[PDB]
Amino acid sequence: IIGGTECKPHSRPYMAYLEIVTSNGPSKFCGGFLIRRNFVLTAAHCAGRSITVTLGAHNITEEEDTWQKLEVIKQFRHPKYNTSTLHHDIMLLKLKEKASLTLAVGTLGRMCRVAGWGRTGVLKPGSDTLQEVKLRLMDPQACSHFRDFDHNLQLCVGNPRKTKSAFKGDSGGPLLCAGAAQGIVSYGRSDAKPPAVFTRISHYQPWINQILQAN
Ligand SMILES: COc1ccc(-n2cc(C(=O)O)c(=O)n(Cc3cccc(C(F)(F)F)c3C)c2=O)cc1
Ligand SMILES: *[C@@H]1O[C@H](CO)[C@@H](O[C@@H]2O[C@H](CO)[C@@H](O)[C@H](O)[C@H]2NC(C)=O)[C@H](O)[C@H]1NC(C)=O
Ligand SMILES: *[C@@H]1O[C@H](CO)[C@@H](O)[C@H](O)[C@H]1NC(C)=O
Ligand SMILES: [Zn+2]
Ligand SMILES: [Zn+2]
Repeated sequence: IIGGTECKPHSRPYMAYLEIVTSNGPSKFCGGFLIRRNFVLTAAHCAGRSITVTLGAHNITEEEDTWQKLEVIKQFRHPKYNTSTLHHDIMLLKLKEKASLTLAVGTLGRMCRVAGWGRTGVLKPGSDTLQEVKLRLMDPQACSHFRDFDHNLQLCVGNPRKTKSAFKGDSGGPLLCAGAAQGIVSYGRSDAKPPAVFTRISHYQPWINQILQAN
C-alpha cells in the first residue's frame, strides 16, 4: 500500500496473509480475505504449488496469540482465468480446518478502501504491518490504457492525480466500499501510477457460490 496509514492492529479481522510456494522460485506473498471459516478469497495470480494462510496478523514479522497459520488443502482458481489478460483474476482457497472466530479473526465516484502488507513504494520493501488506503472508484475510461480492462469484469480504482494505490504484495486483498467487499486487487502499472485494476466481485458471485456449495 502506497500512501496509506498503519491500521489499528486487528481492526480488519477478515484479512489474510498468503505465503505462496512455487517449485522453481522462493516464496511470494499476497493478501486475501476470509469469507467463510474455511474459505479465503484472493486473486488467481496468487496461485502456487502450495499456500499457507496467516489469519489474525498485524505485524507479520512478530508471531502472537492472534495468529492462526492455516494449511490450504485445495486451490480453486477461476477456470477461465487468463495469464495474459488477467481476466477472471479470482481464486478460492479451501482451508484444511475451519478457523477459530476471535476478536482478531472473523469472516467478511464513491470512495473505497483497500488494505495489505504490500510494498509502500516502487523501490520499497513489503510492509511489516497492515496498511490501509482510501481510493476513488473511477469511470472505466480512466483505465482504458490497460488494453484488456473490461468494465463489466473489473473496477477502475484510484485517482490518477494522487499517488495513493495498492501495489506489489497487495494482490488478492479486498477493496471495501461502505463496509462491503466489491473488488480484489489484481494489477496495475510497474511505476504505481493510478488507477489500478481490481476484479469486480459481483460478476463472480455465482461462481463463488457454486464452489462453496460443492466443497
Ligand atoms: C494483465 O496485464 C498486466 C499489466 C500489468 C501487470 N503488472 C506489471 C507489473 C510490472 O511490470 O512490474 C507490476 O508491478 N504489477 C504490480 C502492480 C502494479 C500496480 C498496482 C498493483 C495493484 F494495485 F494491483 F496492487 C499491482 C499488483 C502488475 O500488476 C500485470 C498484468
Ligand atoms: C514489527 O515487529 C518487529 C519485531 O520482529 C520489529 O522489528 C524490530 O524493529 C526495531 C526497529 O524499530 C529493530 O531495531 C529491531 O531489531 C527489530 N527486531 C526484530 C526481531 O527484527 C518492527 O519494528 C515491528 N514493526 C512495527 C511495529 O512497525
Ligand atoms: C488468453 O487471452 C488471449 C488474448 O485474448 C488468448 O489469445 C488466449 O488464447 C487466452 N488463453 C486462454 C487459454 O485462456
Ligand atoms: Zn485500517
Ligand atoms: Zn495483536
